Amino acid sequence: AASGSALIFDEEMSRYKLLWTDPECEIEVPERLTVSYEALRTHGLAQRCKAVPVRQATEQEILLAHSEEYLEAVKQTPGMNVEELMAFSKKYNAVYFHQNIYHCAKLAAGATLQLVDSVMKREVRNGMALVRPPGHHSQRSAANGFCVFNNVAFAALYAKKNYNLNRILIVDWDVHHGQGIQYCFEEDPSVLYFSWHRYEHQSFWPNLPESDYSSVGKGKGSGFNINLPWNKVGMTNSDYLAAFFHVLLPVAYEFDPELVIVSAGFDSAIGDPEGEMCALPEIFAHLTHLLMPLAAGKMCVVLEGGYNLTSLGQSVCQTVHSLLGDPTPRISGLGTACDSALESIQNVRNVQSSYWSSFKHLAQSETNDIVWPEPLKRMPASVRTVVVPPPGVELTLPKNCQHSISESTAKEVQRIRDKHFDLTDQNILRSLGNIISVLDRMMRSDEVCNGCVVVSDLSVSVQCALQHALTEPAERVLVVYVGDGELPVKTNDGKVFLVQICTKETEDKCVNRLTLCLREGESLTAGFMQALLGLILPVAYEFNPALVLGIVEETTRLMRVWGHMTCLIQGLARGRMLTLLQGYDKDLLELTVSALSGASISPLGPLRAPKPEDVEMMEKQRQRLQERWGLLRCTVSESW
Ligand SMILES: O=C(/C=C/C1CCN(CCc2ccccc2)CC1)NO
Ligand SMILES: [K+]
Ligand SMILES: [K+]
Ligand SMILES: [Zn+2]
Repeated sequence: AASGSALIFDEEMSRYKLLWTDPECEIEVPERLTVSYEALRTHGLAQRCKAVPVRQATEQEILLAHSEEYLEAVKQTPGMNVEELMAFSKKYNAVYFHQNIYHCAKLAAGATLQLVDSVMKREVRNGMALVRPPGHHSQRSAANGFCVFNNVAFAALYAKKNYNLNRILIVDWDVHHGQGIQYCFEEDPSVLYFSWHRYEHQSFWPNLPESDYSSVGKGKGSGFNINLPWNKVGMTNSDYLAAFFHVLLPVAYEFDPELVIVSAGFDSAIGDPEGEMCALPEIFAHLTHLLMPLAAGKMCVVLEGGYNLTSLGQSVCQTVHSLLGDPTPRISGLGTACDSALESIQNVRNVQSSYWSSFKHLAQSETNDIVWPEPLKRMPASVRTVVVPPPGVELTLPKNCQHSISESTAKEVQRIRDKHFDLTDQNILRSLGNIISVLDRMMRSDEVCNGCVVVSDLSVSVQCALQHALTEPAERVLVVYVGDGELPVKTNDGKVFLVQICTKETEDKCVNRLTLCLREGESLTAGFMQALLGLILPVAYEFNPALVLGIVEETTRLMRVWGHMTCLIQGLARGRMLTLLQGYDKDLLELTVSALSGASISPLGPLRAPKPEDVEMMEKQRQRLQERWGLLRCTVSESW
């Protein structure tokens, strides 16, 4: 399977610049490329990426997305003097030309195609192209907003033509609306385009009516354009995550793209003079991470904007850290999106309910100088995942997993056995040695990250796992439990939150438990995904645990989704998750280790839309919990 991450960059694309004064374009500088690549080098991330050379987009490739007339006129700019380049620039909105910009434009476009080829030829799993000029504003016959050619549109057109792709997701998290991309694909259901952007009721550039939430596509492409306008500046991590959990991710996993392309502008990051938003660079580590289980990880991140040379470097690194599989930073202080964001979110959801399953219950009333902390260090664990299979069972393990028991810890198991258990089943007592040994390696060391242990007795294993974590001390523990029955977990001191996926409808009282009973049947897979994206993830992120404890009991149905959840849930607790599998099940154990270890998640494909009973159940849980956990909100709250 493909491994590694490409980094496509070339110093030549920094060799064009503004040659006259124009405060509109004053901010698009060569140093954005220089600073971004030099920050990747400073943090050791460039050295870990497969360098892939830049190339020029050919004339035929340029014409996938642009007209002959426009290409001919741009082809003349290398021969123009400064006076002539200014006259040519003035024909377009917020764009400057330079004797070398045509050359660099073909490089920025060729680099994107180099990226697309390396990912689709399985030479790498994913990658990033640092390019200049940006693309997403470019249109079929015009330059616009610093863009000459539409790099990301090329990539989707080229991947369609050269790899026969039917479904391509484009995620545009730049702070500006990528109207060039939207115009490109508005009638094309094969390309799904998502963009959030500073709109301010159309008063922010490029001031377009069709940048609003109501542009859902045209014709056969209706429903494959999703605009989320930001009508206030200052949007926070919670707004960005609320957009992902309640708009982008539900749509993207139902669409099931064969390739993901990110228009990665970082002007949506704190400190940027254009975006004036407040999201920390670390949020881009999660934006990337939450998209990585799509399309078996085939993700092409293409740089667009980003103008604060400092927030720029830190967001590029956070993105590449996640592309490389490094553990995610903990995001603290999450809560409800602001009212403006919930308004935009609720309006997109409503207008899109005609087109997407995860929104369809909405349609019938039966169913309805700036400073911030420098990001902490992210270092890959030397051994990522520890595994403890049943005694004697050896398994073919990924190159970053080991099998598990010191006398020091063997003392601890005696101490616990003497007080709380009596227990003499000397096998269970090995389970407890394993849990403690794995947990100690997970939290004490930065060279083991997570782990899975097979166990026989759930309650004693769960108890010591939980009690040993709560005493390290891990401030908070998220517990995710697939099974029925009550476990020895006391989730009423604020330190534990319990997600339980069961088969019997059990009323839960208090707001530190989320219990989901999904009616059995073929629709079980889609219902689980809907609760994962819309409930489990929003709560888990607000909760912000220091350890995640997964628990599966021997009583299959889970095998189709367990890998997505294991992958997504590693956005919490810096990836520190300990999974207890009750009984042996080589396939469940292989899948868990594979997702724990950072491998690609195989796609879900086409799923039967979820049962309405399950969607009423999950909206009842959201009603019951969103007042405590504001990140669950996807509507504006009732003003009393
Ligand atoms: O990063 C991008 C392009 C971002 C551009 C958009 C257009 N404004 C210029 C608008 C302006 C600025 C100052 C005075 C008068 C007008 C600059 C930034 N897209 O992702
Ligand atoms: K955008
Ligand atoms: K489209
Ligand atoms: Zn931008």
